[PDB]
Amino acid sequence: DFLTEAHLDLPMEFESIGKAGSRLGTALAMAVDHEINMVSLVRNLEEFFARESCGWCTPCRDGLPWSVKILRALERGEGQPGDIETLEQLCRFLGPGKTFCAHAPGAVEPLQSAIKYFREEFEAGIKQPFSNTHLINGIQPNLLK
Amino acid sequence: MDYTLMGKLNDMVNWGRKNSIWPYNFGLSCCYVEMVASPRQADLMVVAGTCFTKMAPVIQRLYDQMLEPKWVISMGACANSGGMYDIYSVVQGVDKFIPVDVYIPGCPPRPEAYMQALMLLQESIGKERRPLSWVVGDQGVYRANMQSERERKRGERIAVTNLRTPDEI
Ligand code: SF4
Ligand code: SF4
Repeated sequence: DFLTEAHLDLPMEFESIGKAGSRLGTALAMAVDHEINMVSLVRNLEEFFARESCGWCTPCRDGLPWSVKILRALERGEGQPGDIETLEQLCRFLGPGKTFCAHAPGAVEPLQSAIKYFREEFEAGIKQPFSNTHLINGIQPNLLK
Repeated sequence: MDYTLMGKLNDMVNWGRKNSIWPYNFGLSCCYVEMVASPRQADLMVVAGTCFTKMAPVIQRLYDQMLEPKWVISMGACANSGGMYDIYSVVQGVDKFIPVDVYIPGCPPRPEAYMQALMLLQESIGKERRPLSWVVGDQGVYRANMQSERERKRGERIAVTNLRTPDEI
């Protein structure tokens, strides 16, 4: 998970970084400057994680590419309402125990933390109204509320 | 044309039967109240409704009360085949027990469908051969094997291309 400037005083231990909503991992930290957009960084991360899926189990194999496509839409400014909620549901349902191995929880940890902290960039990605239906001529659509 | 078992007056008799038709409308079911004489005087029986087994004998009795010549129009899916009621208490079609001259699909048909039935029956009588008297001539009826209304209207029906879309009144 991404951590902020306030977490920089944490000792590099398993328990302290775990208590802050992240994990110590390899203890090889990566610093992100203000010139880096979080949506592009998380799009790059999820592109790696989705193409490094082993293809065995459904949530990683088929929901990491969905997060990749949502992040590409948000990076191009073509986001639509419900995208952030879809990302959060993907983060919740790819957690520990839902997938066969631990690749997908590690994949959704940065997406979780980036939405948690830098949410304004993700909401800045949303610029289009939601649509996945085109009009069929003789059929009046069911206008859901 | 083919028929299934001195000439001008035969056509005059056919014309007199054609433009003078007295119907006996049988109620039966919903087809009657959509489409709205003694059976001795009537010469056309219009059966419009379900042939329930309890009153198929009534239909057959009031058909046998009519006199020669007698024609039958069957209105609606029930009278045609049993329709949507293929069930224990329903006879599957009028033509199971009395002969039918014109069949009209619909559930119910429109009143104008009944009027078109009247036209179809009118040329059906208009080119049929019936005996002049009980002692002179051949005592057999000859119904004309007409071209089917779906074969005649095939080209104009197939030539239809576009219809109004269903989002309007
Ligand atoms: S979570 Fe692990 S087992 Fe499942 S498809 Fe991804 S890499 Fe394979
Ligand atoms: S064909 Fe339809 S409308 Fe006519 S009697 Fe039967 S159920 Fe009623």
